[PDB]
Amino acid sequence: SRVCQVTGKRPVTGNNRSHALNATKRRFLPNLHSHRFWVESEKRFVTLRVSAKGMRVIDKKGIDTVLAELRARGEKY
Amino acid sequence: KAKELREKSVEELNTELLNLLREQFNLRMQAASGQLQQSHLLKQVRRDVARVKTLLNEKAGA
Amino acid sequence: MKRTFQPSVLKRNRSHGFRARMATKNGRQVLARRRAKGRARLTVSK
Amino acid sequence: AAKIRRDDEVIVLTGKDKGKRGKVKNVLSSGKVIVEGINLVKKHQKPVPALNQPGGIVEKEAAIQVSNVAIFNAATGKADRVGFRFEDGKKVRFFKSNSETI
Amino acid sequence: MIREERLLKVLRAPHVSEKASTAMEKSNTIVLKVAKDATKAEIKAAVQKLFEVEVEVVNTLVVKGKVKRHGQRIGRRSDWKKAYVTLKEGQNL
RNA sequence: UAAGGUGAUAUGAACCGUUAUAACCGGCGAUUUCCGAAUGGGGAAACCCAGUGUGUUUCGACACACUAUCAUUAACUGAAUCCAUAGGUUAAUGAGGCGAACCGGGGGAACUGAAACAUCUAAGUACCCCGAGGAAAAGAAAUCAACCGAGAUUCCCCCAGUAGCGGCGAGCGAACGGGGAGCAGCCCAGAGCCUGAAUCAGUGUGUGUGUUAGUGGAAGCGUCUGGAAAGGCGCGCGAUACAGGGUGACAGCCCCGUACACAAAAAUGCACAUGCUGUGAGCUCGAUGAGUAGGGCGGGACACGUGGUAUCCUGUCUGAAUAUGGGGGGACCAUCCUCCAAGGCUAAAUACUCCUGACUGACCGAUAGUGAACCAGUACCGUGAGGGAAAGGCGAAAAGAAC
RNA sequence: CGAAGGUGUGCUGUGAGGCAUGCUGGAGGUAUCAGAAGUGCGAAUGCUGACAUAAGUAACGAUAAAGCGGGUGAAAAGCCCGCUCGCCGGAAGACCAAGGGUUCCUGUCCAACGUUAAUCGGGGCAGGGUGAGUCGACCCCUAAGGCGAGGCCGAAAGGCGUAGUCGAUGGGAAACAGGUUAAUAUUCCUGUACUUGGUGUUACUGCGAAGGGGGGACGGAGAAGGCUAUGUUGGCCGGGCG
Repeated sequence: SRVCQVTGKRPVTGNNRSHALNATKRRFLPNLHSHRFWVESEKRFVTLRVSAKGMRVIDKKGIDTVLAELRARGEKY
Repeated sequence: KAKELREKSVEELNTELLNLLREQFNLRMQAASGQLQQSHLLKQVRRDVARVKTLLNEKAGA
Repeated sequence: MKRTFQPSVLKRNRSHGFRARMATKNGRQVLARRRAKGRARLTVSK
Repeated sequence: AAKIRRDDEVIVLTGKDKGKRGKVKNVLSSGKVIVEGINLVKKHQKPVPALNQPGGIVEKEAAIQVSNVAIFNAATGKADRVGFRFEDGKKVRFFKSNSETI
Repeated sequence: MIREERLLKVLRAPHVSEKASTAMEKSNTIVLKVAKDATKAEIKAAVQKLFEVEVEVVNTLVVKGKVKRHGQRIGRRSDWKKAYVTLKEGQNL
């Protein structure tokens, strides 16, 4: 499913509102990308399905902390 | 009858069990033949078999 | 004339049988409905 | 804890047999009791080929309610009410009037 | 089959039909009511242990029960298994 | 507990018992075929077909046990690929399914109203889906108030159909404050002195109380009518008991009960007292939650439909201070007041009743009341989902009509 | 010593009504003044049950067809037995699969069911009847398709799919004649056969798969030729001389 493994962002339902204020249901999808992160603690490439915001979170925190959170949450990566 | 049967061992209770099974078979043959008359002996032997099996399961170790 | 019901026990058991109902979630709901209503016969089986 | 046992002498309180003294024969579980020569009914017994073939009008006893009979005293000579008590270590029945063990 | 406890349970009753009588008179066969799950080897061992007679072969068939009426109620009698045990020469019961 | 019983239709046969293993009742046990989450593999449910390990054997074959998937921990094992990793086997623990309502969350209509209709309503309703508990959720102020103060959440009554929102139409609709039910506060982001001085939680013991069987439990006769008395008449008695139900008509004193006084070998709940393991009080120092608050864009929830619109959530793009700081006080600014987000936990008052027991009804009384007073979710209808009836009353007693 | 309810009669008020009493019924009813309503039916092509009319009317379901004798029986057009007659005969005959489930055979009964009667019946009741190494299923193999550990995908539900596992309508071993019951038979009996595995003994020997190669293994149409099932005729045998 379209879920960011770092942040948990899912598709979220909302409205397309016309100029006549016609409300038709729609989905906002996240900006998911499958990325191979070079983990140094294991000398490996770990593939994760991550949003761009999650990638910024990885850049800030460090991949080690993010993976620690993921494995504390479960999330077989 | 259970008070008397508790004296017996695992062997000599299996022998009793098998003897009641033989008697049950013989009563079944007479009954089915239509020449039993004493129809209540079938209830008696069946319950005796149940008693012997209960005492076997008690003395098994549980 | 050729009428609608043309019986076949294999087709009956694959269509409305117990295992056909247990295969899907909706069939399990059908069985739950019938078991709550109190049906003597829960499926076409037997 | 039943006030009338199998072979008590009883006296009929109500019904066509009122005042008649008899000896009870059976105590049915439906609260009815058979007493010797009390509630006589003439049954029209049909004959049958195999067993008890002689038919006829047979006068036998029907069951009356246990509440319709009272234990007969025979010391006072009257109908009486029954109560319970413990003597030595058993539940005995005692005549309400003249407080004596049956 | 080997267990005498099983042997004492497989056989149930003898059949008392005209076909059974003719089979006994001609083919040296005894007809028995037996259990639903009794196998041919079980019937053979049971007859040849309990009745103490040598057995040539056993044929079996399952009899379907009848849908009988009692008042407004529909009952269905229980199915039963019928065994044709052909003895070799000797018969006692 | 017991002098009677072996459930009913439902008679009969054969029996069992009668001072205590007949029966019946309650506690604790054993047995518990097959299908069914079904779990050794398969399958058109209740069937078909196996493997491994022990133990028997007349050498025919038998009996018992284990053998599913996934998740977590460990141990061995281990590629491309050197170390490694994925992976493989094994072992322990756990889960799977069902269930009426209440509960939280993820999705989410239309009919309809607006006398048409699109913003709006209906309505975050119906319905689908995920998840937990006996309750759930929320909960200890980056909250309100107003220069006076209050002090966590939850629920009821007002405030008030008010202020507001609104093709300012239809309609929607607060809060501040006040009165009540209940009332409880804590912990981590970390060190020292004091270390297990609070404190719950799992798991033993003693005493009182409760549930699962049960004991005793008062007192009425005569006469008339009548098929039959419990009715009438007369005269008596009990009542901490005149609730109710049976008995041949309407019974306080015939029966079963009721008031009331008692009872447990065994299991178990509730309180105290009272254990084992393990969780760790108090003072002092500190620290005190960043891709976060905030912002652009697009939506949504707030009574509030973007309007002059504060506050709250976030799909996308960005992005601080960090106690000399930051959030809020309904555009926005200044002063003042107030609180301290970006970590968690927490009983009561609250909600519902598949089921269990007691009691009640100006509730129905067989076309009513549940669809079903009765062998009803049945007969019958349909491929199926599904739909779905009719049908009570002899009599006090079968004495149910010998001949 | 007779309640409610039913059915008559008499009286009574302006009316909805009220009162009394005969018969039936066989056990409840209830003043007065207040209180509450599932409180009043002639219609809604109203709902449910009963009962009429049409009316003893139409119809009695292929126009293949019936007649007579005897028997049983309370009763015979219909059942049984017999003789004649007529119909089908690439079917209206025999046998399977599917579907059904006891309708099968015997004894008994005729209320209802049978478009009439019914002694009869696929009707009611009772008892009996379905016998396999070789037939079929199961089983071993797979087709279309289904399901599907990991896996990919998807708000949840869930979708797809790999290894694999199911899935016949197809491939895979083997039995034929005769006799026999009221009802089964390639199953029972008689006779004569065939198949596939286990284990022993014996003689010889290189055996081994989740692998390799062959076979299984395949279309439409057409023509013959050789045969057989089968039929006809002749011979032979048995009976006949109408």
